[PDB]
Amino acid sequence: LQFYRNLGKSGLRVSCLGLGTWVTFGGQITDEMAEHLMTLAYDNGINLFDTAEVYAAGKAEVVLGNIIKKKGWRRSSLVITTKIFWGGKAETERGLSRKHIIEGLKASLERLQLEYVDVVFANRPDPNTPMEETVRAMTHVINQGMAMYWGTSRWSSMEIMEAYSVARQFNLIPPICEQAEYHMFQREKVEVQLPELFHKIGVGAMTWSPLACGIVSGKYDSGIPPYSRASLKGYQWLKDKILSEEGRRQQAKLKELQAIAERLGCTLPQLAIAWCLRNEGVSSVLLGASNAEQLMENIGAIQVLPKLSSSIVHEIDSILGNKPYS
Amino acid sequence: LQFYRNLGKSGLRVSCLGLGTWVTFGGQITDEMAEHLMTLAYDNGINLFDTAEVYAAGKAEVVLGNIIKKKGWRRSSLVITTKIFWGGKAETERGLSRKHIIEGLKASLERLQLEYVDVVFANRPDPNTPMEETVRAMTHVINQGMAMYWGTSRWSSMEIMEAYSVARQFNLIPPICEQAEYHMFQREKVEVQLPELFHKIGVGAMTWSPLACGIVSGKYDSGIPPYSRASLKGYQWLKDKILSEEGRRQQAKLKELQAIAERLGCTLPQLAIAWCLRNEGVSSVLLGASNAEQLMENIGAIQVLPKLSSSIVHEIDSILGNKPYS
Amino acid sequence: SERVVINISGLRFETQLKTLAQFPETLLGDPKKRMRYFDPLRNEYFFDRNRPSFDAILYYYQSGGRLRRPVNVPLDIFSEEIRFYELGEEAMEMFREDEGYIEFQRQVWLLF
Amino acid sequence: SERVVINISGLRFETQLKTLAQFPETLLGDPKKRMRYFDPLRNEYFFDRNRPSFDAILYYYQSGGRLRRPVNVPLDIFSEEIRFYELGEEAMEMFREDEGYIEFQRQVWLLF
Ligand SMILES: NC(=O)c1ccc[n+]([C@@H]2O[C@H](COP(=O)([O-])OP(=O)(O)OC[C@H]3O[C@@H](n4cnc5c(N)ncnc54)[C@H](OP(=O)(O)O)[C@@H]3O)[C@@H](O)[C@H]2O)c1
Ligand SMILES: NC(=O)c1ccc[n+]([C@@H]2O[C@H](COP(=O)([O-])OP(=O)(O)OC[C@H]3O[C@@H](n4cnc5c(N)ncnc54)[C@H](OP(=O)(O)O)[C@@H]3O)[C@@H](O)[C@H]2O)c1
Repeated sequence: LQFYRNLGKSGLRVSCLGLGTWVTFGGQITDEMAEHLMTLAYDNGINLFDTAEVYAAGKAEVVLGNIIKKKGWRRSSLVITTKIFWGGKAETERGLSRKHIIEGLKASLERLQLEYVDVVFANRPDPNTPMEETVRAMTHVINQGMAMYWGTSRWSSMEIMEAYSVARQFNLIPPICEQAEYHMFQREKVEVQLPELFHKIGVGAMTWSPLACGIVSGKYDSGIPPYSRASLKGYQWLKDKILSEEGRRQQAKLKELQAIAERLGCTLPQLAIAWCLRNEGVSSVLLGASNAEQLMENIGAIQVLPKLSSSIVHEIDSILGNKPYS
Repeated sequence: LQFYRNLGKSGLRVSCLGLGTWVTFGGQITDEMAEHLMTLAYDNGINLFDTAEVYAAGKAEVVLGNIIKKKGWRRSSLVITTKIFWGGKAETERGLSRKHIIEGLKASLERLQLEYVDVVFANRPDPNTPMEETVRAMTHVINQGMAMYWGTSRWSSMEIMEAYSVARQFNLIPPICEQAEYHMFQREKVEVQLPELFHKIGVGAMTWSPLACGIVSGKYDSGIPPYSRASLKGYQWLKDKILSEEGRRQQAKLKELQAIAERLGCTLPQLAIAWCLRNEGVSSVLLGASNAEQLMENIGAIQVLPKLSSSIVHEIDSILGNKPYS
Repeated sequence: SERVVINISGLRFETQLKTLAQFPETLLGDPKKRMRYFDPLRNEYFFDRNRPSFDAILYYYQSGGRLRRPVNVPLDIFSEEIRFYELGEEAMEMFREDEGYIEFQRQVWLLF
Repeated sequence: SERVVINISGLRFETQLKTLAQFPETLLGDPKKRMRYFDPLRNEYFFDRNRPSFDAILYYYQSGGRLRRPVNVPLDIFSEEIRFYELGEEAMEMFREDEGYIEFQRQVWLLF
């Protein structure tokens, strides 16, 4: 129903949808296309735009950083987020140590040509760095004016809760959000473990890959289309899981879900995106797009969210047959 | 086995070996040689490079600061450490007071031409400054962006533990590491007192002088070679202990250890350096070198570390006859 | 091993989550039950209740069954706290046993 | 003189290290024994155990021998805590003494 919603308990207002810069920005699509996608997303009300220091070895933030500066948008109107972990080939340039968190975020801000990101993320848990060191560094870069908030990604509920209990121990800033994969074929984490944290400590969820990198869109039911996400260099891993025997049963269930999409007067991508927003813990969904048609189609999932009734939801949970045991 | 290892519990990844700038940089050897040694050490994977504000009255950091800027190495790839204490001939320019810790580190960063060192050290315990004042200052220079971490040197376990218990008292940053002398003739501290701290509070050990300033190398078995560390000006104290009666029994035990070095297919310096790395508390060993041959030989101690079995270790502990009573 | 802080009217109690999860039926053993008492600013569960009684309640989790009323806590007050923490009907009747507590003919059987 | 903080299920106990080192045989007197219970984030030793019993245990170090069961702690519970803290067989038998506790012919000697 409501478009903008608070990222977790915090007062940061983000749109229910957002534009990611993975694979596309500075890599798959041209920079001229990346400007067109942000301009469309920004003119459609989306303010949350996500990136990371690993995408295109920083060329994603350079692109994202140029679009923001070229368009001259008010910095107070944008919610820019970056993820810190894989900041170089050296030993001291990966992880969540006090050194790389500061160096990596300072480098990301340099590429983004921004004084601060709105949220800085830990791209994945780093078992080689103590939790106290990571929380103190994340609290440090917030007080220095490099970030308004900080959150986690790919962390377990036990690791998220520890960062909270350590922050309360040393009077530091707890994490406000968690990025977790969530589509119609990956739903165990965002529907079981995370909802307990959204009520206990109020950690929101910023889900990613609502279409499983395009698999849920249904374009791979015949083969690997050219200029797709599976045909690109370095994504043979995706082409393997798509053409695998397990990946073919996923496409088979899409035909049954395709009937629900046409029944509700929408497309299959719009159904799966709106299907992700049906939870209270999901504070936003990060959309991917390689052209203006895909992005403008994905934004249409806001209209499908009201059509999702318990009848339609239970019908989808029966077609998928992967509802996690609570 | 593993090359890079965490400095103590912290997430700072340092190489098991490192290059020091004592006596040599800006003093014994030329600056052209110092560049050649760092380039060799850096191209061999070593990222930990140690200095202090007292070495050559700051000319060591000037040299080290120029090599880093001349080579254009990524600051995120280097682990630069400096030690603060003897920062001048005045009364307020030595010790661990809030004044000199800040002034001394700010001066060291100026000579190093760096925004921050990775770890700032207390070169020795200062009984004229309260522990709370020293911990608050060390915590201060960390939050100001002048240092990522801070550690101690020549401190006793009781003094290290106090800095931890004071940091926990005032919600400050405890020390992460301790520099202590450790060679085949100095082993009481790193093998008895420090290991308890590495498990209790997780303070790592960055040992220094693995060859006792070259004594364990076995070059002083005949006399004082020219262009040696004992022949240099201001190091008559070393020539005294080498030519002393006690220092001659040390050279006598080296002949028995020389047999083990040739038996294991290595040199005597490589044995003693690898012998230092055989502990879990030893997070890194700071190597000295006055030429490219010595440095490239010392790096070969990584291969001797697997050859060090309990048979070889107990054989060395029998030749030395100084295993500390636990 | 996750630590749990329980605030009883100002009296601080700490334990491991596995100790409370040992009895998943009670209040503090059920995460959904104790959710309504959590303080996200202090990371603790606050209860505005009797203080001397909770020594034996938290020990009922540590000992894993033993429920001994404290010598200074009244019998009625301690017994009403067991109902709130929901230790179970089995442990409640064991507490009483440990304390010392064991038509045509229906109307004629009343006046006799 | 080094201070030692002992956390007993939320109850805070502080003492000097020399007081616990007075008895190097017990748990808290042996640094290697108490190592497994240290909390490097709070600088304290945490124990998820009974709370009213530890008043007398820590006083056994301060008094240097006296081991008097508290009047509100049961006899079995306090005695099982002495085993955990490992106060020693000499102090254990003194506690019982203070509380009040002192073939051809082998088969024929059984039925008689
Ligand atoms: N936590 C993390 O580390 C993490 C991990 C992954 C993603 N993320 C975030 O999630 C964002 C995007 O994730 P995602 O790429 O997985 O999104 P997705 O929705 O799962 O997949 C997007 C892909 O689907 C295809 N597609 C795009 N628009 C379409 C449309 N309208 N119809 C049909 N197909 C369409 C595109 O591939 P083609 O090029 O084949 O058209 C696009 O790359 C990233 O920018 C990143 O911010 C975060
Ligand atoms: N905590 C502290 O305050 C403290 C104290 C001392 C040292 N340190 C650290 O330790 C580092 C070095 O200590 P150190 O000089 O005592 O190291 P060391 O290994 O004990 O002695 C190094 C000396 O041995 C000789 N040598 C070097 N390479 C050799 C080789 N391959 N074969 C034979 N001999 C060789 C050189 O002297 P010649 O010039 O005679 O060749 C060199 O100066 C310093 O840079 C400093 O960072 C710290």
